[PDB]
Amino acid sequence: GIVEQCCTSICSLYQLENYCN
Amino acid sequence: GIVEQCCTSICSLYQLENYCN
Amino acid sequence: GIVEQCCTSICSLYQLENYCN
Amino acid sequence: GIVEQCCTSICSLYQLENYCN
Amino acid sequence: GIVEQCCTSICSLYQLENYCN
Amino acid sequence: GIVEQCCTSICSLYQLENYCN
Amino acid sequence: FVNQHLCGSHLVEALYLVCGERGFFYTPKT
Amino acid sequence: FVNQHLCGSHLVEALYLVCGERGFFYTPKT
Amino acid sequence: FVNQHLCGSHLVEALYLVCGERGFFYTPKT
Amino acid sequence: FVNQHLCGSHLVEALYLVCGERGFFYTPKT
Amino acid sequence: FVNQHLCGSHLVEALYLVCGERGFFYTPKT
Amino acid sequence: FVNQHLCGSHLVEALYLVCGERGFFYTPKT
Ligand SMILES: [Zn+2]
Ligand SMILES: [Zn+2]
Repeated sequence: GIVEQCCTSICSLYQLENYCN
Repeated sequence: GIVEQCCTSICSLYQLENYCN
Repeated sequence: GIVEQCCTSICSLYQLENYCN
Repeated sequence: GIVEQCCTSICSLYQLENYCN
Repeated sequence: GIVEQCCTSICSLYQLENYCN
Repeated sequence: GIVEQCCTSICSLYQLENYCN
Repeated sequence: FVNQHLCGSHLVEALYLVCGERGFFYTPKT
Repeated sequence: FVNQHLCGSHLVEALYLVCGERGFFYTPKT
Repeated sequence: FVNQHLCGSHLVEALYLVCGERGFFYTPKT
Repeated sequence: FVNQHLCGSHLVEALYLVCGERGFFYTPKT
Repeated sequence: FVNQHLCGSHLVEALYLVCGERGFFYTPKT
Repeated sequence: FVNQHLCGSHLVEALYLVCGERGFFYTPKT
């Protein structure tokens, strides 16, 4: 999920957009 | 909605809880 | 103190109210 | 009080220091 | 400048990027 | 740099002023 | 608990604390 | 559900949220 | 350049910044 | 240091930084 | 990405996220 | 009293507080 991608691993702001509605 | 109410008026933590998954 | 209860250990928002005046 | 002054006017970090324990 | 524009109007993340080192 | 002084090690608010313009 | 006046990112911070591991949805009017 | 850890500035943000007008004390040495 | 870790309240602050009006969901259990 | 305009939770953040391990009291007018 | 309305420390938070390890300069008008 | 660690967004929040109008630079690679 987002925690594994962005907190445990790292993610770009572009990847963060995957969680927008 | 809740986003607007909390900012233009006030809101409770119990009202916020309704937005939890 | 609060650090041991809520940072080192974990606490609920109800327990946090213990530190209100 | 300090909470109101900092928001309605301005306040210094030295004024804030008076609220440290 | 960017500090004022973002606050009095709106600004984009792309405009902000110009302030990165 | 600032990260080594203030995050990895520790620094005072006076030392933080070293990074002001 | 007390009532709160929350705008912008402060509302997001409050949802984060209230919901914890449950997570939440942030849905402003468009 | 189970609770998370609240440390440092995040802990006082949470005290501000829960206490608001009542005020609060943050005394880590206690 | 390489990315940093975004956790907890910092992660939802970042979702608020990137998504804004579109809204978002923060579902850590997913 | 410079003077600052601090409302809401921003004041709490400033107290946290200024006081450090000493901690502080947050006491708004009621 | 969406446009954002950022005042005070919120602008600093946004720069931090956008720039990452590159860092940034914060330069308000005087 | 002894100081705490200030990292990431917390470090730039502290730079904003201490520097304000003077502005500042956050250059982690330095
Ligand atoms: Zn704010
Ligand atoms: Zn943090």
